[PDB]
Amino acid sequence: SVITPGTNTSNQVAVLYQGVNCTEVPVAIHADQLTPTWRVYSTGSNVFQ
Amino acid sequence: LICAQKFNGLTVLPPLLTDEMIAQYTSALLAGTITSGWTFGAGP
Ligand SMILES: *[C@@H]1O[C@H](CO)[C@@H](O)[C@H](O)[C@H]1NC(C)=O
Ligand SMILES: *[C@@H]1O[C@H](CO)[C@@H](O)[C@H](O)[C@H]1NC(C)=O
Repeated sequence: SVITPGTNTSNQVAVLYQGVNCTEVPVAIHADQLTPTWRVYSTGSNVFQ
Repeated sequence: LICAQKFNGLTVLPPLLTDEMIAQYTSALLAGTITSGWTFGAGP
């Protein structure tokens, strides 16, 4: 699920992989491992379990 | 079990209001009723 303030405000968004202890597999997404692409956020701005 | 639903896409979304905050709301209601009568439910 994608957390967004609604285009209008800003195109900056944050995503939430529901129901996964993401401290292991999604925080360690390799090249194009995460579903929505943009592998630049492998660490991202912040990963908050 | 709850995990058994997590094999085939039957994800369970946790409630937004955790039981702790529900208890906090209930304690607030109880304190308001005890120390304020019914006035707090109709203004200050
Ligand atoms: C939405 O976009 C319009 C046009 O760009 C702008 O005038 C308005 O302030 C924006 N509102 C918000 C909440 O971003
Ligand atoms: C989530 O992953 C971390 C790192 O492997 C681990 O320490 C923790 O126990 C895990 N929690 C659950 C609920 O699986």
